[PDB]
Amino acid sequence: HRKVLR
Amino acid sequence: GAMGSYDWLPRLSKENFNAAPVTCFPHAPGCEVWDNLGVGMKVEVETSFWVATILEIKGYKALMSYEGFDTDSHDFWVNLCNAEVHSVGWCATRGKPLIPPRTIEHKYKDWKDFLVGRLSGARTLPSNFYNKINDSLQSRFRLGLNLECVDKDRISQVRLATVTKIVGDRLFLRYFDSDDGFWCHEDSPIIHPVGWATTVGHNLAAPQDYLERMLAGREAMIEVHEDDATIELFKMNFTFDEYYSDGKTNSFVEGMKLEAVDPLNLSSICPATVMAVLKFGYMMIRIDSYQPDASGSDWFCYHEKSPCIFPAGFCSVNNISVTPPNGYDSRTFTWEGYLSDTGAVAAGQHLFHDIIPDHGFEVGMSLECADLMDPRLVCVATVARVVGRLLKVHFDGWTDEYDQWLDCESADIYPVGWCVLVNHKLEGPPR
Ligand SMILES: OC[C@H]1O[C@@](CO)(O[C@H]2O[C@H](CO)[C@@H](O)[C@H](O)[C@H]2O)[C@@H](O)[C@@H]1O
Ligand SMILES: OC[C@H]1O[C@@](CO)(O[C@H]2O[C@H](CO)[C@@H](O)[C@H](O)[C@H]2O)[C@@H](O)[C@@H]1O
Repeated sequence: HRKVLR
Repeated sequence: GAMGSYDWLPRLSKENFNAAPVTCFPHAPGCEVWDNLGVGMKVEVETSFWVATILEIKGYKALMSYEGFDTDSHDFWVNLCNAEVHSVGWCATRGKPLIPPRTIEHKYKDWKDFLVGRLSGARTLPSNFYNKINDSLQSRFRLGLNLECVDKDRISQVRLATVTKIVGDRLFLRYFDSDDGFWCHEDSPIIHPVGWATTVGHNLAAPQDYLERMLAGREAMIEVHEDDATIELFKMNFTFDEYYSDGKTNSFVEGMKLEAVDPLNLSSICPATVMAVLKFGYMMIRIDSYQPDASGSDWFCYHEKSPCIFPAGFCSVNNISVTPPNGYDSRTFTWEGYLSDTGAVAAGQHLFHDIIPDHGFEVGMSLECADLMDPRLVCVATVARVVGRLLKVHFDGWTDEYDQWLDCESADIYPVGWCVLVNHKLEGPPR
């Protein structure tokens, strides 16, 4: 991951 | 879906929001039929209906205005290609009521005259507008098909996979030995039909029976299975004729230096090297910015005609900042210095495909873009740069390191409104 859940 | 989505609406309604027309995206649903739409057409909207005018088309979104409204007060945006919108005449043919919205009832006791007056010699939606939309809305693939797909763990090889999910022409590909895989569009250059790897001479990872099947298709005859994704389902920028019938278009030889979009980092264009020339124009490329390590393993396959490979100097001339070779320095790096160091030769301009399609994209245009680093995400994005055929797309409200160099005809970019049409979660700027 780098982008967290949004 | 279950978790919600971003809505373009707050942005839609400002006169600085420029969207790429649907026309720009050859893979987008309704792409062809779309340029038949016009910024003046009348339309039946809303168990009761009324006629409205399209004042504005931004991507898939249309600004509607009801008849007999003095002001823009009640103007509303719709997803033209999936709202409850019909062509003028729809109500009359079905026996549906045309009733004036509450705000304007008082204007007349009877409304046939007013409307007839407004509808005479007026344009509506193209001939079979929604049928055309629904046709393109379908995938060439179906659930359960096996294909050969670039191994995300070993990009120098393809791995037997299965179409497990489909949302709007984007496929999920699950590898055979695994519950891992990735999303990619139907049209993307990194998925291939069964038999592709052994045809082309690309590396393959697959079950024994399948390895035997492919080998026993090349010593003798191809045995096709009911779940094979075959050539006809795939988009190719060429045909095999060109290689076996007419004199081969093949021109890259092993050792030639060039520049290429880093398949592992789309914000980077680097010097690369042709490492193995395969059949039918495919070749293994090594991105020279990597640590000297990729020995077979991190080589990547680009077809000679790919719009992601460029002559040496391409970044230089086009004022793109190049990612230098490993051990080199951006302030210092020079192709002429690099070539004299490596004693290598650079592929000539003539070897590259140089057609600039009339794509229509321009700087500042809003669009939706798959995040290739995480392709389950489709995100709010802007055209940051248009370099002839090539686009730098930036994800609104992210840093520049998330930027992607994509071709103008990439199947990873979509008109604003795509997500809601196709029913896919849309990521907005992060907060
Ligand atoms: O550029 C591919 C793009 O073209 C479309 C437009 O209608 O369809 C054509 O291309 C497909 C890929 O080769 C073909 O299979 C299809 O028969 C042809 O009409 C889109 O479907 C596609 O995204
Ligand atoms: O799920 C994407 C995932 O795959 C990686 C493997 O390192 O890259 C592969 O898949 C991407 C999109 O599916 C492409 O960007 C790339 O060309 C392919 O090698 C990861 O970087 C990414 O997280």
